[PDB]
Amino acid sequence: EISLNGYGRFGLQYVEDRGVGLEDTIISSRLRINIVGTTETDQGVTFGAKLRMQWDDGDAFAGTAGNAAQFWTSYNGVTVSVGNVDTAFDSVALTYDSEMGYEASSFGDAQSSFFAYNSKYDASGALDNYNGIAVTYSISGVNLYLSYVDPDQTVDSSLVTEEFGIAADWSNDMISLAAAYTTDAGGIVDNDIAFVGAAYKFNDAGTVGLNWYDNGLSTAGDQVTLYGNYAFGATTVRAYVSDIDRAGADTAYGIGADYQFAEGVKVSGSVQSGFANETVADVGVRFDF
Amino acid sequence: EISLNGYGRFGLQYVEDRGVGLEDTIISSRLRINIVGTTETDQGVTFGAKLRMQWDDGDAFAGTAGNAAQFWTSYNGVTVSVGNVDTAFDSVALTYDSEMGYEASSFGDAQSSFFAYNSKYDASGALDNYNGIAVTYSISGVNLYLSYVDPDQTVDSSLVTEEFGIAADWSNDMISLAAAYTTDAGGIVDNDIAFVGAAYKFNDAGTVGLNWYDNGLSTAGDQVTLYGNYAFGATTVRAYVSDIDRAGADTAYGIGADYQFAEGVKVSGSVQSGFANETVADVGVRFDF
Amino acid sequence: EISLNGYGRFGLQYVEDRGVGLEDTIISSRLRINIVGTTETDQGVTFGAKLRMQWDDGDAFAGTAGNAAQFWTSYNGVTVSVGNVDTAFDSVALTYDSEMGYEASSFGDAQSSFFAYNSKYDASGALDNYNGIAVTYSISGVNLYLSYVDPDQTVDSSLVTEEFGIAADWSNDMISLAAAYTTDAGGIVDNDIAFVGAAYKFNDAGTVGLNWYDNGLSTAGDQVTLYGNYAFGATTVRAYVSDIDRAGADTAYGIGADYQFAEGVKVSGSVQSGFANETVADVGVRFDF
Ligand SMILES: CCCCCCCCOCCOCCOCCOCCO
Ligand SMILES: CCCCCCCCOCCOCCOCCOCCO
Ligand SMILES: CCCCCCCCOCCOCCOCCOCCO
Ligand SMILES: CCCCCCCCOCCOCCOCCOCCO
Ligand SMILES: CCCCCCCCOCCOCCOCCOCCO
Ligand SMILES: CCCCCCCCOCCOCCOCCOCCO
Ligand SMILES: CCCCCCCCOCCOCCOCCOCCO
Ligand SMILES: CCCCCCCCOCCOCCOCCOCCO
Ligand SMILES: CCCCCCCCOCCOCCOCCOCCO
Repeated sequence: EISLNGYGRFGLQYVEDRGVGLEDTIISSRLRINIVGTTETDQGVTFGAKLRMQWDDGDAFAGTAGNAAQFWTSYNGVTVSVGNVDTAFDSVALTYDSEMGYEASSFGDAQSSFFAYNSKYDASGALDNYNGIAVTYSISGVNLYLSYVDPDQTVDSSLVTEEFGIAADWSNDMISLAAAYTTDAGGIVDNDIAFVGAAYKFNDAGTVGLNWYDNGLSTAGDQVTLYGNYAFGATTVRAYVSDIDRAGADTAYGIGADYQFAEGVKVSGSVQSGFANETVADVGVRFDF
Repeated sequence: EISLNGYGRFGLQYVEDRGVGLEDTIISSRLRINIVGTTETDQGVTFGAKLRMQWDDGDAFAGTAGNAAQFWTSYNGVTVSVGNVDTAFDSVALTYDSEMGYEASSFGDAQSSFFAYNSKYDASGALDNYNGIAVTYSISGVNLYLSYVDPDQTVDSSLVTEEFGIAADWSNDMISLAAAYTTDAGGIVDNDIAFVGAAYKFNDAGTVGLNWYDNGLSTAGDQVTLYGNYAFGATTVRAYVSDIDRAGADTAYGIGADYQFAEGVKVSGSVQSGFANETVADVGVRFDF
Repeated sequence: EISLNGYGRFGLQYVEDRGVGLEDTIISSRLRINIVGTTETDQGVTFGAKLRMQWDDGDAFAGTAGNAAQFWTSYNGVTVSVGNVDTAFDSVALTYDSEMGYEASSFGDAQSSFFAYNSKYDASGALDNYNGIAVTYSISGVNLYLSYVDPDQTVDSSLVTEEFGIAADWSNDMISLAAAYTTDAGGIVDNDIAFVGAAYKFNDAGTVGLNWYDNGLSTAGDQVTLYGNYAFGATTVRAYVSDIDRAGADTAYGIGADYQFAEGVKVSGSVQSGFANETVADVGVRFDF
């Protein structure tokens, strides 16, 4: 069986003083299509493969291609994936919950380098022999993630730096905890990164959270992001403040709102301020199909 | 929801004295697949996105890729589209009705340069930051089209030439009228083009029409195309004559026929003669799926 | 109507002493998706077109694109195809039946050069104007195949070498016979190749066969492959020995097994030895969807 799903999004993206001769505001858009092939068996083992075709405004050649494949096998809550896998640091819960706006961005997200599912081809040839193995296990409330990525599997191992990551999250109705650790993240020796986050659903409508990161070899240093959101019916308000160790850096912050127009149609906007005082704003829609 | 539709066509394409060392007759074919994602809402607003994958004989690398995305929002007969949009000059009725043969060609089509939906990627990088906005409105019988195309939206506007076009067509059971105007067509300063056409369904089986064009900065100058067609059951006969202002140019003309083999299967052929006395002929099939 | 089908496969691929600085064992995988558009008519003539998107580990740019189109028309058991066609030498029965392992490989396959359906684009530009015509006819038990491939249809014919091939196979419940002949195979002048094969289903569970090849201008010279397989329920055991004329060459051989895990899920493995004493082994799964 083969199924297609995806989303489209478009709106205005503003970055103050974007560049000399450049327009500060542009119409940023993305079309994403996922192609998923699945083979179910009566033994209870499911096999699957997926390909992604994603286009973003500004893409080279004004064209769209597929990325590298991901394959998996699931059985009893355990899933083993091979190829262009999802990594533990990128998969844990809470880590991206400060994001806002129609482009789901946040200066409060981790400021480190690490491997993650690649949505597109890479013209540089860097990903040509990139191959990962991932294992996930959902043990009611608790989720375990494990990933190993070999940036070039054809070359003798001792010559390449592989990334290994572990992550776990747990949640009940009002408290959520998450942690992750990755060594040689992004295939960079000694770029060991860590994450610890907690959230409290202090209501049926609101949640506040705190994420802490060890950004490894990043110039940002350690980071702390405090975020929260509150739902007033169909509209959700979001905000966050983030601080990094980098000497002289500013406190990043953002405020935004989401509006659930209909099932699968979300209108969002935000105004944010970065660590180097960058001012960014956006307003657009995302529709799922 | 995601739906796929498209067509395939193949046949013989002949151009007399095509070139030294070249074959005059080749097997020309095209495969077109449209991928459309739609999100309907109970509020009556529909959202959609589309991608096209088209291959034509002779395409570089013997491969097929997708083009740049188009997004739209429809509500009450009004549709607003963004990205790789359909333009007013290319969308009005009547303007392409002289076309014949399985490749739907005609020297009687406008001999000017203007932007239109891009079916494929562009290796030159010219379309990388190309973005348009289009608005259409169907007011029973009357159709309004509006388009604005910015060839490079990231660059300061005063530095780039944007194309703006307006078009309208109206029709009852036997008369049709259409007009269009585009300034800086194709992003070429002062390349202002215009179209005025009328058709008369002098029967249930036949129609004759007259299209007039102001080809802007084209060497063709003004143009007049007289065309007509008549249906004898499943077979339709077509013909046209076209004249351009260019000094020394010949009168272009063509004769062809269509045969509706079955629903979605059309066999067509034509023999045409161009403004520079080019002789072209074709015979093939188009099947829709 | 448009339908998608395909398969995914992954496993371990081992080649002893693969290269200096290289890993002998890698995780080799492939994702194949076929897009087929069909137009059925009440006259009993079916039209179709197909595109393939295939990705294999190691592919350049870590991306996936479509290949060149194939079109066809079927009526009363006769099918005429145009474009990226399947060729007679590659389509006859028996010729690939010695293949084993999850990657369906065999040193016993013909060691010659010939054209065949192209699953992917070609960055070299060699396939840009490649066009073939194929005709097949199924006359109960007997299958006829005919193919003509013009490597560059735009260039004067006398300047290019076209490939022409004929093939036929016949089978009843226990005996199968197949033969094929192709002149200027692969567009190489005088590279005339031939195949003759026979198989005997000496049981409901086992079959033994013998394939003989004239490899044309290949250094292999004539070749003989003796193969057989036997099914013990869900597991099938396979083996083959192959000999080529090339002076000093070793006898190639392989042993492998298939395990039908469920409908559409096959686990396979093999250990093989080549003509130059290459030792290869593999173990993986193929799942169809
Ligand atoms: C300097 C900006 C130049 C481009 C024109 C700006 C006005 C564009 O909006 C109109 C068309 O729709 C496309 C953009 O999406 C904007 C609105 O937000 C999405 C729906 O709320
Ligand atoms: C195999 C799937 C098709 C993907 C291949 C596209 C390869 C294009 O690059 C070829 C070399 O030229 C370099 C292009 O510049 C960078 C393009 O990518 C960047 C923006 O998305
Ligand atoms: C010329 C700039 C155009 C692009 C950016 C527009 C940016 C402004 O929108 C910001 C929205 O976020 C504001 C806060 O939301 C709080 C709650 O009230 C809204 C309830 O739906
Ligand atoms: C100089 C031409 C060289 C190629 C061979 C010419 C004969 C080809 O037609 C046979 C195969 O079908 C493919 C082409 O479509 C032609 C017929 O028109 C379509 C159906 O009416
Ligand atoms: C990103 C989607 C894949 C589209 C990218 C293909 C890019 C190929 O070009 C890379 C640079 O090389 C130049 C090729 O020559 C022109 C090819 O296009 C012309 C015929 O259709
Ligand atoms: C060697 C050249 C091969 C490719 C071109 C073939 C061109 C000839 O076909 C032209 C058909 O148009 C003729 C006029 O149609 C008029 C009506 O009668 C047909 C009714 O179905
Ligand atoms: C030197 C090899 C380096 C990579 C790790 C080897 C172990 C890999 O197998 C585990 C993950 O699944 C992916 C590979 O498929 C192998 C098993 O065969 C398929 C199912 O029987
Ligand atoms: C038009 C469909 C997209 C296919 C075009 C990809 C063209 C990429 O090549 C552009 C020129 O650069 C040469 C690349 O090196 C070889 C890539 O292919 C080999 C491995 O599969
Ligand atoms: C380190 C090498 C890893 C990759 C290669 C593994 C190769 C070994 O597997 C070979 C299997 O073929 C053996 C013969 O099968 C005979 C029948 O018994 C099996 C019944 O299901």
